[PDB]
Amino acid sequence: TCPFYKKIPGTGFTVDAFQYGVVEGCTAYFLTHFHSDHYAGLSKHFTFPVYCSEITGNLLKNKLHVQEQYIHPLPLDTECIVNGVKVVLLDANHCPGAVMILFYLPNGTVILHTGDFRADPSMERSLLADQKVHMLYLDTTYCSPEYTFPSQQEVIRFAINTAFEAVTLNPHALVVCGTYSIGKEKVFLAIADVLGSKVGMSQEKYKTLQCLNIPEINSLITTDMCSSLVHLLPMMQINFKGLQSHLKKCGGKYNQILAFRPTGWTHSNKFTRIADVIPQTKGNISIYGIPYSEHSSYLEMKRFVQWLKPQKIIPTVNVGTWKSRSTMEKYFREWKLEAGY
Ligand code: NI
Repeated sequence: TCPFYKKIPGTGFTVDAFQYGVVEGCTAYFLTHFHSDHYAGLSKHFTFPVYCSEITGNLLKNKLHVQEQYIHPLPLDTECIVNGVKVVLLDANHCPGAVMILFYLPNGTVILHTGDFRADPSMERSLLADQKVHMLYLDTTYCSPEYTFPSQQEVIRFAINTAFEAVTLNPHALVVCGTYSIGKEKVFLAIADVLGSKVGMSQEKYKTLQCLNIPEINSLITTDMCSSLVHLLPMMQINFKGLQSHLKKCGGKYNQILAFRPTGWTHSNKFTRIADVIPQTKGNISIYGIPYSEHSSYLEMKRFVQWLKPQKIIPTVNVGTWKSRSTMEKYFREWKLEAGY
C-alpha cells in the first residue's frame, strides 16, 4: 500500500504514487517530474486526474500516451486551486519540468514537498520566503557529509574547454555524450555550442527533447547523425567496446572519439578537484567521468533546511532501511541544534 510519505495530510492528494493501483481516498495524483521511479505504473491505461508542470504534461501525453483528458498542467510560480486547496509549483532545479509543490492546508498548516531537487540559494528568494513552512518532504538522496561535488557551472566549463581543445587538435574527432533519461541536457548542448554543431541522436531521444520547451531547439538538435559532430548514445554504450563499434558505424567520417559519462557521485569526489580530472584511454578513444549532479550535495541540503527551519522533516529517499532512517534523523537533529529552531 501507498506509504505515508507520499500522502499529503488533510487532503485526498498523493505525490509520485502511481505504482499501488487505486489509492483509497485519492482525488488528485501529483507527479513532480518525468523520471521512471516517480512515474512507475502510469500508462495509457490510467483514468484519474494527474497534476504536473506543462513540460511533464507534454511527456506524459507523447511518450507514455496518457490520454489528454486526465492531464492537468499548471504554470509555475502561480497560486492555483486544486479540488478546493491552494497550491503553488516551484522550479526544483533538477531535470526539465521538475517541480517542488507548496500545499496550503485549510487548517493553516503549510507543507513543502521538494520532489527531487538541487537546493540553491535562489530558492531563498521565491514564494517560500513569504510564510512559515511547518512540514518538509525532503529529497534525502545525498544526506551524508561525504557527498560533495562541484557546481554545475565548473563542470560545464571543464567539458567545454576539453572538447574544444580535442576537436581543434583533430578536426576528425567525434564527441559522444552518454544519457539514460531526461536531465543533464546542458552537458551536450554546451559542448555543441562551442563546436558550432547540432547534437545528433536517435528518433526516440529527439522526440523526448522536442517536448521540453527549450528555446530554438530546432536549431540545436537533429536525427541526421552524419551531419553533426556531437552524438548522444545510451549510457550503457559508453565504454571502449561500444564506442569502437559506433565509430565503425559512422562510415570513416571520424577517426577518434572523446566521450563523456555524466554520473552522480562516485568515491573519487573525496580528493580530486574538477581541474585535476584525467580520462581513461585505449588507443583512439578517451572517456571522461564528470560528476554533473541534479541533486543537492550535503552542504546545499543543510543550508536550505537551516534557512527554512521546518517544524518536521519527512524523508522521501533512502527510507527503506532502519539504519538509513536513523542516520538521517541524527543529521536533522544536529542541524536544528546548530541553528536554534
Ligand atoms: Ni529524479
